[PDB]
Amino acid sequence: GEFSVCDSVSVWVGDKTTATDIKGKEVTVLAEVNINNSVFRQYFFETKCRASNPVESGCRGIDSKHWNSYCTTTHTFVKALTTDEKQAAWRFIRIDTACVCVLSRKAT
Amino acid sequence: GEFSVCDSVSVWVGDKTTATDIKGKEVTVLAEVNINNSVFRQYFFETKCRASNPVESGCRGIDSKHWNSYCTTTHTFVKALTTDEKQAAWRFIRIDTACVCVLSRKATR
Amino acid sequence: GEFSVCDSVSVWVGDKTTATDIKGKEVTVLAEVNINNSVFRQYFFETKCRASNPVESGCRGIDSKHWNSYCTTTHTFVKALTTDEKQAAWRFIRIDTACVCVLSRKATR
Ligand SMILES: [Zn+2]
Ligand SMILES: [Zn+2]
Ligand SMILES: [Zn+2]
Repeated sequence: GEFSVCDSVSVWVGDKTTATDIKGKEVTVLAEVNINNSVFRQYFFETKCRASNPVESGCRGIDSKHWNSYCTTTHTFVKALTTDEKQAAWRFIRIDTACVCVLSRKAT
Repeated sequence: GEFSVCDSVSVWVGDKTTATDIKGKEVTVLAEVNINNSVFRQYFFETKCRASNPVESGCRGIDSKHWNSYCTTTHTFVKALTTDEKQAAWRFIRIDTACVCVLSRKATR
Repeated sequence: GEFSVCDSVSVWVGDKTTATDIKGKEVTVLAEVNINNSVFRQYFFETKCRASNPVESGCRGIDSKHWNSYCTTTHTFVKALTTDEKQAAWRFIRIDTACVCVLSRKATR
């Protein structure tokens, strides 16, 4: 929980129902997964940005004489039991994992 | 079927009188060009945005949830016979060259 | 704070030897130039796309969920001293002047 150029929020979500697979196709996330005749909930640990601009100028801490910046969220891939309505399988879906600052050089 | 994100208008300009050079000074563009014992008339081909908001939200196709946008004219430098009050002199001057889309991030997510 | 839809790169070219003119014909650009007892080299300020797909999706900021897009270079015309093998004449040649984002619709869901 270190002071950063971008403010984030993390939480455990055990009810995700909708998602984007690795191929970028939307899919539905099965609520109960059954392993070896044992059924479990699918959990994800997600981290979102609090705002795209923690501060007026963009990300906090930036040398704003020379850059433009903003906070955005990034992804990791986790296997999940999903369905796209055609075939039910395990796919890798995106899960937001961080809020990083992207930069752009100020145009002079 | 391909749209452009911004719209522009081209135009052959023979009636320019004033300009901003490369150093950033206001300068006047002379009308005819004399040099090597001959007289021409200065023409510049220019292109610029028809409008700033082709669509309501700004540029076309933009993801409006995340972005704010609008069209703007971009410059190129061109050589031209000019005079600051002082003396005639070729200078590179700045002219409208294109119309492009420019993003601005909406403050939240 | 402004971000751009397409990334361009600008430079100065001092060794152009050939180009396509306003009529679309392949011509020769004179390297040097003597006008009113002086000698100079022809310089042209050019702008191009750093890339066609700045971002994965194509242009930056687009709504790829519904659109296809890419970056592309557009041209201008500029007066230059040239030669069509025989004739030494000023002519407007074609130059890269910018990087714009082009659109294509997509039949979605
Ligand atoms: Zn203008
Ligand atoms: Zn202008
Ligand atoms: Zn080109």
